[PDB]
Amino acid sequence: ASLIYRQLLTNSYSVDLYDEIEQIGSGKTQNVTINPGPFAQTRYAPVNWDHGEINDS
Amino acid sequence: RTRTVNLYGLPAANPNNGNEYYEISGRFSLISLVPTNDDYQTPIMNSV
Repeated sequence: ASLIYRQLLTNSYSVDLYDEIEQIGSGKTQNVTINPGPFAQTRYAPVNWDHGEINDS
Repeated sequence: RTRTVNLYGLPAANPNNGNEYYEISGRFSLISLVPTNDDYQTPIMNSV
């Protein structure tokens, strides 16, 4: 059971290796592509307000 | 000073009657169809 202390001290180099893991995995580019769901969006339209038809003569 | 007298209506000669505007008040009920979500369709980490 004392072997755990020896293993930790011996394998401590994996700490620096893990530091490299994380601090270059952050450097590497990742992009979680959140979707649009199966249900699709849509806006009304380009709508502009104006005065209606005028009865000229 | 003319024939046509005592007729019911409103001619176009001077409808403003010297008033800047004719005003009307009322209530306005609209039942439009919004595009608004229901707080679903939004990513799982939608939070502080």
